[PDB]
Amino acid sequence: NSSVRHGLTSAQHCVWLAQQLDPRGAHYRTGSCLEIDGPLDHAVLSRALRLTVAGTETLCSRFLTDEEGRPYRAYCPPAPEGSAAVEDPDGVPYTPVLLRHIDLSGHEDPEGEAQRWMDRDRATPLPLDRPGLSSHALFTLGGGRHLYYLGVHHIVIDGTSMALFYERLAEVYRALRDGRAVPAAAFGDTDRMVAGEEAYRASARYERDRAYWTGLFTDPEPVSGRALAPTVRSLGLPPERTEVLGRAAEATGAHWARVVIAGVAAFLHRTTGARDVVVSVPVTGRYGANARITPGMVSNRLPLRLAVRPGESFARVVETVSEAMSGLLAHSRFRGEDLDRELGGAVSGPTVNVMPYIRPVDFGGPVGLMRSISSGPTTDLNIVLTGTPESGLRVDFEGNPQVYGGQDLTVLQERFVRFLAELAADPAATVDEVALL
Ligand SMILES: *CCCCCNC(=O)[C@H](C)N
Ligand SMILES: [Cl-]
Repeated sequence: NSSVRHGLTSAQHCVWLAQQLDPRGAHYRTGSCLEIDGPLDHAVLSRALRLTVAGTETLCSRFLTDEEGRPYRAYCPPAPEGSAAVEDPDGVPYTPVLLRHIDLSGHEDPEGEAQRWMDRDRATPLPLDRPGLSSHALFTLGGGRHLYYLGVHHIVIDGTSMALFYERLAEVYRALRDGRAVPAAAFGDTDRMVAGEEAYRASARYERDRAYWTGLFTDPEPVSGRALAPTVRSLGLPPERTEVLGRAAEATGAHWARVVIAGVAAFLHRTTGARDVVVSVPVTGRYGANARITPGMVSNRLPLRLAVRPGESFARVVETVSEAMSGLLAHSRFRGEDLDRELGGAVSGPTVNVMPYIRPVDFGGPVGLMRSISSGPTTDLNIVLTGTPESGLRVDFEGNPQVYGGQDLTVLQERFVRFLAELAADPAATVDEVALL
């Protein structure tokens, strides 16, 4: 139904408000891609995309305002497959669906050229009142290799949902190629997920969480302006370099993402001398079965306050992270932006985003591996990891361009990785004694 006014999630309200401060800006454009190791049929994949979008409410939506100016979400189905119509018979715009095909096979540096293309696209503003807030391109790179680019407005798609989209696209593609019925879209309902958030705000737990978070930061100013689209520098680490993180996880008993967060806390402590370190951690903000399967934007960012005292081993820092994360998860439903609103002023540190495992995407032979292009805007620094210690990592340092140049990030990144690796190689060692020239 086209006249129904859908409620925004908390995260979507937050993005909406931020967008109004810079109406024509592109700072909330984000993107990812799949590096695909075998040939795909663009014509079939284009059909697959239309069908994928048609069953993904968030990729069919536009944002409008009531008379008070308050936003709501409106659903705009695409036109039927084959149809060229732009509006339905009642004047409701159809969500356009376009899969660009960019053949770079005869190019000197297909990869580099595709990256420059994605960066140009990420700098393109998408007005929120026009349905279909995404941008798609299939690159042909020669040798039967492809790149699928998914560019979005952050208000419609979070990191979790990117994986949901890629899984669904491939599933649809496989069916179309096999000539099977396309399996039914098994996505959840955004309205129910929003209703869940509303129930939480109305519940006692909200006040408990509020007390908890205000309690922890009643007193600290963030240490290194507006949030801007980052300059992104990316570093590939093969398994030979990353396996050590897995060994550190095994030995400390902590998940490897915690080892990385401990690593960042250690790095900040050594770089700046502060014992009161803060890093921000994204959580998915998805609670319950329906929410876990609803493409959309519900992610939350929460500050992690970590005491790093002199003489401590790296294993002790991992425990500090563990202790702090336990509190954060137990009160995870409280919105980071509401915590900031309460405290006033500017609380945050570098975002440390260790993305969860995503199985390689299967197109029926060809296999797609996901990599981040830009995860979101930043006042300072996002650290984004994709991969696993066993399979290798991609490490992205995403820096506010007023704060960092590309070269600053490369140097920072290289120093951090070498420091993390040596910490991980011996968690018993005192952090302060670990040589970092
Ligand atoms: C005001 C909206 C919430 C913050 C936006 N979230 C992100 O940028 C995530 C970390 N990619
Ligand atoms: Cl996200």
